[PDB]
Amino acid sequence: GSSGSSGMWSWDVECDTCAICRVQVMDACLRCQAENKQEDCVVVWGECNHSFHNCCMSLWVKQNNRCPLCQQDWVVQRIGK
Ligand SMILES: [Zn+2]
Ligand SMILES: [Zn+2]
Ligand SMILES: [Zn+2]
Repeated sequence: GSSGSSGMWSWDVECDTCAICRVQVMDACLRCQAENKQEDCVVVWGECNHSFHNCCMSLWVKQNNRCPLCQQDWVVQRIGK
């Protein structure tokens, strides 16, 4: 007897993700998850209503001081989990 059928499609329910590293802004980035610095990898919200990785952003502004989502004047609104 042959085998059944498999293959589960995916959706785009995952949004508002740190484009800098392309990692769940809620969780630690690939740079913090490997170094185990999650506790430090916090979420930084901007005036443009865009959450990012306090660690990434800091490194992003080094090259582009503009939100990689709306390329708008990045303004650290609030920081925290
Ligand atoms: Zn990131
Ligand atoms: Zn990080
Ligand atoms: Zn933005």
